[PDB]
Amino acid sequence: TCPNHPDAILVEDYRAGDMICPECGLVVGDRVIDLSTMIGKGTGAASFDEFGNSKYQNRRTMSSSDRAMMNAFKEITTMADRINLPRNIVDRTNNLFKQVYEQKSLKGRANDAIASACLYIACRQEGVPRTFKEICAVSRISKKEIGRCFKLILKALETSVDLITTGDFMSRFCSNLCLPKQVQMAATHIARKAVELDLVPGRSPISVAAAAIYMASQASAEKRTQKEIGDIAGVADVTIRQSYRLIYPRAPDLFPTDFKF
Amino acid sequence: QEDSVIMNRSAVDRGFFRSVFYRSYKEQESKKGFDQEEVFEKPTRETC
Amino acid sequence: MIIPVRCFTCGKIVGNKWEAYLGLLQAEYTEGDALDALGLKRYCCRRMLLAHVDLIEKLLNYAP
Ligand SMILES: [Zn+2]
Ligand SMILES: [Zn+2]
Repeated sequence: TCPNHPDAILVEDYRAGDMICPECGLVVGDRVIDLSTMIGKGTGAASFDEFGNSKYQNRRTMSSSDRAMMNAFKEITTMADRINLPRNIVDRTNNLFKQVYEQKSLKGRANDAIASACLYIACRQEGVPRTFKEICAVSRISKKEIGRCFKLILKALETSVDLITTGDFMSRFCSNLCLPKQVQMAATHIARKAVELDLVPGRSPISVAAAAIYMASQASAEKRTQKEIGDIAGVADVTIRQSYRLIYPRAPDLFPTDFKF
Repeated sequence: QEDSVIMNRSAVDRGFFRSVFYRSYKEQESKKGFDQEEVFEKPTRETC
Repeated sequence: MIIPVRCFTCGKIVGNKWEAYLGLLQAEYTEGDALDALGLKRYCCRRMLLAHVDLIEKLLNYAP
């Protein structure tokens, strides 16, 4: 906006305090620059009525939709703190919840269902997915409702999510089972080889992941029982035996180069 | 005079009371919000 | 953190005289005789060798 120089950008000098031209040094503009309330408790007793009650208190109207969003965010925070999620996933969950709530398509379902569905979406989109059963453990909602709500969120908000692979769950399962790094690497190699070689058509990745856990567990000094595997994975012991008896042939090929048998 | 010190320039040249002052500046990528992300990249004058 | 190369006051080289001084403490000599075995006549260099801390040996314990 420099005179005598049409179409000239002005360098803003936050130290010298001016707006300055890189052809002639003129200055345009002499200097540079740079909803509610709460009513608390009364201090003096002069505000109290004959029955007390202080006569002056916060009405806290703040619309209905803002109240719904605030309760939903409280539910998201107290849900994600239980499995100890980092706050980036919480903020992404809040972003998805606000987009869904302003999309105005899922009024017919409990806000808590949309909340846990957005938690699942945000856990998926960071490359650290949780299982549906892990979300169901820290939520008051059945697996059917969260599945249907997840199906409606992906249909409505028009986004694509990456398909889960077995290797994402391996670190959480081994670490929560307190297994060392060699067990981690061996189990991940077993899971990825079993996926790629095609022993398991249409099997869920959670079952073969826990099967790889059982592989790496029943080959070293430390050993884990079927019940512990089902406790940490959520898959039933029958499903572990199904995956065991179907993965057991061609065992040395699935193992890595060295494991110290 | 009046609580002041004369110092040896040659001594200071030889390491007398020489010291360093580490300052650390901390910045995080706060991608909270709808589309208010701030990715770490070299800012060219074309965009930004 | 480490022994200075030169004495601050005079300018005599005292960088090379740390290790041998420690050797003279490992050879059960008193500190005064250990200083006198190095030629540190003026008390500035005796201040240098006598009142120095080898904090670099502490810093070397940490992984690089
Ligand atoms: Zn101009
Ligand atoms: Zn000296």
